[PDB]
Amino acid sequence: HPGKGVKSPG
Amino acid sequence: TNPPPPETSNPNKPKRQTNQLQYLLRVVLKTLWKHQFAWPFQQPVDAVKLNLPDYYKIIKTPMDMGTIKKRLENNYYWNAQECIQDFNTMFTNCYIYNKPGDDIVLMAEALEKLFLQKINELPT
Repeated sequence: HPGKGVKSPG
Repeated sequence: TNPPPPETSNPNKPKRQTNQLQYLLRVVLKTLWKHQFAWPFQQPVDAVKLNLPDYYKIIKTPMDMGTIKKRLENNYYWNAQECIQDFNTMFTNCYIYNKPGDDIVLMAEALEKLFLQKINELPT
């Protein structure tokens, strides 16, 4: 699977 | 595709408040909850919205910080160990599902470091 991708701080 | 979320109350359980459980809610959970990396972990993984058809095939024991917060608020845990177990499960799920080095894994690593710093100071 390709996972969840980009994650930026919130 | 999504399971029902974990239960957050235990009706037959006596209420037992302790300083360690107050510390887990108001120091440990609060510190992670307010952190800039908290948001991917504040609610159950929504595999429908995120298009992750294998997530709940790989992750058999889902856990998230929203569930832990509600469990602490409802006095679900008998002791600190049970709560620490749920935090560890949350981190474990992230590290088993996501490829090492992915953004969410770097976020989990930082949150886990902070978690362990606070757990090391759990009051006696």
